[PDB]
This record gives sequence, structure tokens and C-alpha cells, in this order.
Amino acid sequence: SVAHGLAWSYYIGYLRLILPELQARIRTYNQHYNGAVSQRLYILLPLDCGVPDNLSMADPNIRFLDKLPQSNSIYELLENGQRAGTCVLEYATPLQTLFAMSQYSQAGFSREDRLEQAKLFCQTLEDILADAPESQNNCRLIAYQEPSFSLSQEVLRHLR
Amino acid sequence: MSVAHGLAWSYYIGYLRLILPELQARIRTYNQHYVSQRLYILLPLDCGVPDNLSMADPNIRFLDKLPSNSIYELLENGQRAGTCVLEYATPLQTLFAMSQYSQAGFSREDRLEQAKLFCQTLEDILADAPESQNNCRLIAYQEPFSLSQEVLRHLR
Ligand SMILES: CC(C)(C)c1ccc(N2C(=O)c3ccccc3[C@H](C(=O)O)[C@H]2c2ccc3c(c2)OCCO3)cc1Cl
Ligand SMILES: CC(C)(C)c1ccc(N2C(=O)c3ccccc3[C@H](C(=O)O)[C@H]2c2ccc3c(c2)OCCO3)cc1Cl
Repeated sequence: SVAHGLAWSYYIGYLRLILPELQARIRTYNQHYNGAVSQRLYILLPLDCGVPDNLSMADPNIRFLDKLPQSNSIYELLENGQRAGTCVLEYATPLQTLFAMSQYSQAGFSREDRLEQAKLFCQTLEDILADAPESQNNCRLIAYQEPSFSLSQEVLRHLR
Repeated sequence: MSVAHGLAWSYYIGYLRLILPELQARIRTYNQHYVSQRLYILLPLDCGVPDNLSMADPNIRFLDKLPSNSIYELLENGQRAGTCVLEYATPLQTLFAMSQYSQAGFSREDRLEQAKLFCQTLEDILADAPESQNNCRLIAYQEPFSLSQEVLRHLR
């Protein structure tokens, strides 16, 4: 099960390092500018493992606002043309290993196997975050399957 | 639940699969401009990856960047014994960091078992990728030591 290794590397090599300092970085950015960024990192977990080049390409209601200094991005979520939210948002990039594996014929890794590992990656990550207090309170995982679909709506639901 | 299977598949599919088919042309270009046609990957079974590769041995001196891979001159008794593209298997840093994170309940004995599994799984992956296995060499080692001598043995 490749998902156990992917979830442990994602946490130990990245989330464990950025989440304890994210609250101070968002507080600094909010103090700098008089509009306010929500205090957590929203992680997009598309269960299809499709990670685009730019997050803004997935929905025209997700506009790039700015980079959070000290590389994370802030986005404004739109609902009917109005600014419905502002947050630090990004994809769970280790999902790209599962997508690439599903296209590499020699791996013998089907789209059914890919969905099973994408789900296992999300479950293993939430098991890891359960034991890390400063990390579970500084991030929110947004797991989704596409059925017609609005990613900004999916994010907005979690924000509220 | 072994982390090594995920670490070896990501190392190959997200990095080696992309750089190894174009490495032979990059080394031939560099040689024409101004050696050794393979990527030598250091796999310390202790999972210790230093900040700079040159800190692990004074007989491993940085030569240049391959137009990010590094070229190094290996020394034996002060003389240039070899020139190759060398780098560590960076996913081993997950295993080392896991072994220092209390909540993981991942011992140094568990870490050695996963470092070995990572090399075995990566060799199994490279066996099925022809253009990748011909353009890369895995140097797995346990420190009891000369890293330059360990690399030089594989070069020959
Ligand atoms: C080719 C594409 C589609 C563009 C792609 C892009 C990124 C990834 N990665 C992952 O899945 C990943 C899985 C676990 C931990 C960290 C990561 C990285 C990440 O999350 O960015 C990254 C990655 C993989 C291997 C590496 C590496 C970085 O650094 C050098 C050594 O080997 C994979 C693919 Cl397939
Ligand atoms: C803190 C230190 C000691 C400095 C550290 C440094 C590097 C790693 N990585 C790995 O072990 C690794 C494992 C499998 C595939 C790719 C990699 C990367 C690599 O090989 O460089 C890298 C990594 C991990 C997670 C990531 C990521 C990159 O990109 C963003 C999303 O999550 C781990 C640690 Cl613990």
C-alpha cells in the first residue's frame, strides 16, 4: 500500500514543519494589510488524484490573491461574483504519485487501485494528524470525489 | 504498514523516471563542451543525509553542476580517481525524521528494515524500467569508513 509511505512523507517532510509557524505567518499578513485570511491551511484532496499546474485553473471562482510570506498561496473564493471567503489553499501534492502510477503501465496499478490508495492516504493522514495537536488545529483536509461540480463551493462549505 | 513501498514508488515515478531518460544526453553534452554516463545514488542504510554531499568525505570534491545534478571528483591518495554525477536517495530523510518523531513509534531497528525495503523495492522498480536501470546505479551501504572508496568500487 503506497499510501502509507506517501502520507508519512507528506506529514514528516512538510506539514510538521509549516503548520506550527502558519498561525504567526497569517497573523503577520493580517496585521500588514487592513479583509482577513482565515487561520488554517486548507488542503485539497481530490480522490481522482488530479493536480493541475495552477489551482486557479480548477474553478473561475478561486482567484489568486497573494503569496503568504516566509511558498503558500492565499485565494479569494467567490459566490455569485462576491468575495465569500479568503484562505490559504493548496493540493495534497503526494497524490501526483498515485496519478502517475495509474498512467505507468508496468506498475499494474488501475484507476480502482488508485481510488483505494487516495482514500487510504486521506485516512492515514487524519490518523497522523490526530496525534499531532498543533498540526490538526492548523490544517483542514478537504477530500472530494467529482460527480456539475464547484470546487469553490466545496471549500466554502468547510470554511463555514 | 510499510512506508518504504510508497517512498520508492514516489522517488521513481516523480523523479528518476523523468531525469534518467535524458541524463545520457546531458553528460555527453557536458563532455563535448569540456565523465561517467550514469547517476550514482547514495543509499546510506542509516538514513543520514547531510546538507552538502562533500561534508561526508574530503576525497569527494564538487566539480560542477550538470546543466539540478552535481558532478564530483573522487580522490584516492590525492589523485583524481573518478568523476561522476552523485547524489543521495533523498526519500531516506522521511525514514530518519520518522525515527526521531516520538508519536510514530518507529525505532532505529524499524528504520533499518525500511531503508533495506526501500532499496529492494527501488531495484525491483528499476528492473522493469530499461532506460532507467541502464542510466542509474544504487550504492547501498552500512557504516561500521571511506565513502569515496565505496563509490570508486562501483565505478570500476
Ligand atoms: C511528475 C509530477 C506529476 C509533476 C509529480 C510531481 C510531484 C511529485 N511528488 C510526490 O508525489 C511526492 C510524494 C511524497 C512526498 C513528496 C512528494 C513531492 C511533492 O509532493 O511535491 C513530489 C516528489 C516526488 C519524488 C521526488 C521529489 C518530489 O523530490 C526529489 C526526489 O524525488 C510526484 C509527481 Cl509524479
Ligand atoms: C525535513 C527534511 C529532513 C529536510 C526532509 C527533506 C526532504 C524530505 N522528502 C522526502 O523524504 C521525500 C520522500 C518521497 C518523495 C519525495 C521526497 C522529497 C525529497 O526527496 O526531497 C522530500 C519531500 C517530502 C514531503 C513533501 C515534499 C518533499 O514536497 C512538498 C510536499 O511534501 C523529507 C524530509 Cl523529512
